[PDB]
Amino acid sequence: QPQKCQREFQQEQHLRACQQWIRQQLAGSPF
Amino acid sequence: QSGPQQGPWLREQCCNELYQEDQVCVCPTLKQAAKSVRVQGQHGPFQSTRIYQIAKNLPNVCNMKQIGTCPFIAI
Repeated sequence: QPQKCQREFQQEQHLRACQQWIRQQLAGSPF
Repeated sequence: QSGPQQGPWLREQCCNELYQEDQVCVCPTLKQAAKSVRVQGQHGPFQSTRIYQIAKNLPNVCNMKQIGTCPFIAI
């Protein structure tokens, strides 16, 4: 339970390039 | 990634963020992300528990399953 980890994460600026998968990833259920 | 025919090294930028630091915050970097992702909002139901592990750098972020990977997030 490293604080720096969780910190650095947000403290920085949640990557964006990942925003793609990170987000799109949500998908996973074809109609 | 329809009609694939290129191999950019931009994704690295994603890892570069984590890599630059201590891998110590690799899979644990995304995990926390999912925390936000999941949150119904636009994805009512989900598997924060599963989606967590399953996830995947992208894949791309870096390209090393020997380090770790998980679901990330953005601002």
